[PDB]
Amino acid sequence: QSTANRTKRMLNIPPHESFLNVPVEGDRIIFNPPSSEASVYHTPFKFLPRSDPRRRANIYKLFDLPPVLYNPTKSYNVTPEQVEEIRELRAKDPKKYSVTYLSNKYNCTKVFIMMCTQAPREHQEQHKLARARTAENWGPRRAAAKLDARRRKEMLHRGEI
Amino acid sequence: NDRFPPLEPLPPAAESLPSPLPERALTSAKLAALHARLNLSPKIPLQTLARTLVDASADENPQFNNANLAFVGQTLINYHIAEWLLCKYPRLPQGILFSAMKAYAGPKPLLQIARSWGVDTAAVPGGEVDPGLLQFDALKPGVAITNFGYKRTELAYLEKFKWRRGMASRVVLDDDFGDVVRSDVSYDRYGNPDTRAAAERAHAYFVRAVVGAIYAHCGREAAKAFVKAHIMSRTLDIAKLFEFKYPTRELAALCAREDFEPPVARLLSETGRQSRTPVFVVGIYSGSDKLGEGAASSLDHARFKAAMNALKAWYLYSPGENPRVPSDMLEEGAKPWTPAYIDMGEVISR
Amino acid sequence: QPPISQQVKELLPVLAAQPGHYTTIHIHGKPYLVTEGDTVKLPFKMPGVAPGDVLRLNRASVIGSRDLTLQGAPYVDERLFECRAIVMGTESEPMRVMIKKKRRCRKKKHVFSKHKYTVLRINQLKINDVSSL
Amino acid sequence: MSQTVGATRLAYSRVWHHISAVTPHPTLSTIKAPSEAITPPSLGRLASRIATILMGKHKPIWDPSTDCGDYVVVTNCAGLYTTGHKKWRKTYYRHNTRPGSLQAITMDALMEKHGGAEVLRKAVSGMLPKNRLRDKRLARLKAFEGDAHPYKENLVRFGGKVVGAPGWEEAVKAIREADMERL
Amino acid sequence: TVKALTQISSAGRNGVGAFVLQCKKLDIHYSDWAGSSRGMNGFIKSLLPKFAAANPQIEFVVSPRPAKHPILMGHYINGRTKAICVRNMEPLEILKKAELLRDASGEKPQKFKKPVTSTNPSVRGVWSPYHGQGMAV
Amino acid sequence: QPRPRWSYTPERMKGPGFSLNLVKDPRRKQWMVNSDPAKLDAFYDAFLGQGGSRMLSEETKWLAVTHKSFDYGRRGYNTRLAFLGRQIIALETTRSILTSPVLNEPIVDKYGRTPYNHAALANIDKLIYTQPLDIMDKTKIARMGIDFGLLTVMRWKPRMPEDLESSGVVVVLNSTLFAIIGAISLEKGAAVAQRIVREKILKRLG
Repeated sequence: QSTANRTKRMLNIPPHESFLNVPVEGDRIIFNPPSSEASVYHTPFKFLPRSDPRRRANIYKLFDLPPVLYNPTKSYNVTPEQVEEIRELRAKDPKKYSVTYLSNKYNCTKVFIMMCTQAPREHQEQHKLARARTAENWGPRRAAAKLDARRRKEMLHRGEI
Repeated sequence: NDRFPPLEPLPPAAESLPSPLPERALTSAKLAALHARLNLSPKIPLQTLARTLVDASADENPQFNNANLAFVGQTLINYHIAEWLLCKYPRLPQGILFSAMKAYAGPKPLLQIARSWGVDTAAVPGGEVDPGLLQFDALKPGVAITNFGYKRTELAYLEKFKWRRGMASRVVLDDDFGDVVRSDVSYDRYGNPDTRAAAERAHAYFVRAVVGAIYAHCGREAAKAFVKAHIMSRTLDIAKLFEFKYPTRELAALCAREDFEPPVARLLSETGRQSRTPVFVVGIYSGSDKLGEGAASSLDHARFKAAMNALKAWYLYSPGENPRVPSDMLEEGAKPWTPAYIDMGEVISR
Repeated sequence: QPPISQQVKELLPVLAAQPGHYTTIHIHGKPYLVTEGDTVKLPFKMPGVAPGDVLRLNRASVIGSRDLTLQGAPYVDERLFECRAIVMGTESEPMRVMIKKKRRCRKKKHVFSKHKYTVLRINQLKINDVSSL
Repeated sequence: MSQTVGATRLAYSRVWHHISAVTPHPTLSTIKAPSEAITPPSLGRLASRIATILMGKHKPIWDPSTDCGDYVVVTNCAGLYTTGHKKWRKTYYRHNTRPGSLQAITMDALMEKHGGAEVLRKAVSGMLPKNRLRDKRLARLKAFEGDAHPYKENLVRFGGKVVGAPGWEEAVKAIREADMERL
Repeated sequence: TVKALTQISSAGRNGVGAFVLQCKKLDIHYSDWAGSSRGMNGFIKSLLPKFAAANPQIEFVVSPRPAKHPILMGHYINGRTKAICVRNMEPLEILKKAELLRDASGEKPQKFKKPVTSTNPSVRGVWSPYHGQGMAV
Repeated sequence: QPRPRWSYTPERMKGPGFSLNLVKDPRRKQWMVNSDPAKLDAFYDAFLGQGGSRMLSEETKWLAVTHKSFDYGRRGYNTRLAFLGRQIIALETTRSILTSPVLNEPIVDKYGRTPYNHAALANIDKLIYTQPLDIMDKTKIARMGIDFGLLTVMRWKPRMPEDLESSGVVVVLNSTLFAIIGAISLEKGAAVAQRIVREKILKRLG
């Protein structure tokens, strides 16, 4: 527009209808749950101590569940004796007795196999090299996208995403 | 010469002295203005406020300098900020507690506080400079304030071979912020990363010495009021000091410790799946209670963000915005003390 | 004085118990939605105030939290809240020149405007305990 | 300024809305009684509702300079509802600056070449601001002739229930009730 | 596991808890010869003494500057300066100009855009389409 | 009737039931801790005088005494209470020197200057000759706990039971003694905490 005053009126957005039903003859307290994401300082009642008196029924009361995305199940299929078999095999031939082979053999997760034993230092260096050789095959466009994916992850755990 | 007589009379031995004499503080317009800019009590004379501006690097004598005044003030600042965080956020992890303290009473904020007061520094210390200027020599790092930490016998290996250092021991060995202990002249040069640390250190000792001066002249309550007015008045978002590693495991360990039902991630809302910028809104429930929620552009990220927000809500629990502090009982005529909430400790997980 | 309603005396503690609070103060009738610690730049030079003066604001149309909102018909009762501000100083804008001109007339008349603005700092915004009233 | 300090990620995100051109609409229809006479939204009345979504004017953070619009997936555009004799008497024109090259076509003949989706795109296109955001906003309109479309997974959901589904309002209310159990 | 970030520090809010006048020094230059300083010399004898007695937090430095107009140069905590030439001004015009430097901050002049300036987050949060009652087209 | 958190370990935080890491000497896997409330109260009364057992809560008595090395921290530890307890003892030790009615020979200035010579600054000049770290020594504070029987009731897992010094018994003893003071402050206040640091720590350290 020609002036800032006119520009302010053309871009005007009215207030929320909750604030429009103003009271008369006295003050009033209304329940106005906003359509927004709450801060982490609104501690859920489950995280309040048993002593904290602020625990109280919902404000709505003072006036099924959604779909499952991740519900894992822990399993313990390996015994103290099988753990030793995983150690001798991994050190005997780390190429044949990979973690995937030992995972499927003892019905475990690939991580647990790595918590019980680690391949010799020689077998580990060639793993880091194999991943470094495939990285030099990336062009400037793919190497930049890979680095962005590694930064977004770090930023996420810093609260920046 | 005859046409340019000296503006401020000074004996010939003035330049020889490391710092201006005490009586000179009674003729400086910078001091008198600084004394009134801070609304200090008239019980604090100008000769004392002048002594708070002389760093040990400018005057090596135990007197005439900041050494002792700054040590007393550091103990008051650190104490009042420590008890205040444990009563406002009693569940903060120890690492986050060290950063919160360093964020309020560390060299970085105190530098900003000293500059908020309009305190300019002298180029090079000497008995000819204005007593109202902060005097220090950034070329001499051989000055260190006394603290309550000890030197680790493995400090040499801590820095070279990357040996491990735990958190539980930083409370006894390291300093008040978790840092290890003990970590002619030509001015034709430029700054250095060491001169900046020496300058930032000098400003910090000044702010501390001012608190120690108020304590020596006014008393304990006056010192607490000063700390509560210029330091605790600052704003800090502690939620931004959190950096999680495997937050999904820490939340599972939390629910297991408190005997809550295992956490289950549930998709509360979603839109744009099979697009370039989707939005997955995931919420983690322990039974029927919603603990945390996070919205990201990936299913895994949204699940991690939801667990992080669930852990922040646990750690950032606050009984109140202006809670009572155990220091309030020293002030006679105070109501009986009610026991505060003491947390067990941060969750340790795989 | 007019007694507070029982509906307000029952929920005000629930309003003051939540973490954050905002208020809509009215200076000379114009609203300003502020919070504790906010800086207000008024579009006028308040006469008779110097940097360091403390003001007590007593005309609030809305005092609310995330979920609850206290509304006064003309305004909220002064006994329910305490809002205080401090005069931080006076700011100015850069001189702007308005050239008044018509077509086919050479006279270009200039208008020089440089207005001053008083700046406040909201240093207190609390809700009082009404269990006594 | 407090009301704008925070996370604006979800306010600027692109939501995928859905509407069927055949489902009766008590709000956009002119007939409101009896219940069996409520019609779907007419061509232009539907287009005026869509242009608002594409502009983002339904958002409290709307600004015309920012492209804060959403997607709109329209299905069953073959049964586009029209009144009177528009289908056979309305004409769309076209010229390419060459005298004699005026192209004309009726609505029914245009729906035979490009389907009812093109009839709805032209109606929404003329209702959008004539600026450099008109082609982007119009591209986010996803019009299809039948019930099948490649965005059945993008439509906004609340508890697994797509908006407009039978029981999507109960899934929403159930989530808000569980959201008040906190300070 | 929670790792602490040590790059964030607290910010000061001048006015909350304690107030600090931004003007820390006032340079008052005059001339015993220039005719444009006839009023400045009267301000230094008649009004500056009482004005300085009322502002003990400001440092006043009166120094001659012959061959030059009279100026009022204020120094501010932010590190900037503001000099006002008061040539051919009467003493009470100098005082009104000196109160301008006291009440002012070193910040550069800015056009009026928004009354309120806040750094704390929204009490009601920011709007989101995934946290309401939904919207049916 | 709930259970005290210090007595048990959460059931769902346990593992398969066997150790997954190798050990060089199985003799170092054996270490007994206290589990008798009577033996714990006997230490508090002996350390805080008669009436000290009731000073702290039941759950706080075991928390201020448990170290982070006990049961992988599944049950709470005293790392936060120790952080506050050091700030308190650091302050009371400083106040002990300032108000100490002792005056020594002043320092002579190489340049012949004369100090301000204010009385308020004389109390602070006492720090020139006596530093708090000279009184709050690890070995001294660590020795107090051993005398009052703190080594018999403290809960922790030594790196090597055959050598407690190399395992960190000193650092662990200091952390536990600070926590007992940091807990009294939060539960009883600075008045009670201050009265105890002066009579039960400073008065015994000299």
